Amino acid sequence: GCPRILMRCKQDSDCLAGCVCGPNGFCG
Repeated sequence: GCPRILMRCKQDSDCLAGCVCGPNGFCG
């Protein structure tokens, strides 16, 4: 799902919704 690192962001668009990005270029 959203957290746990395998949706690798610059932008949350990188991810499945109910997810916002930030960290070491990951979501949730």
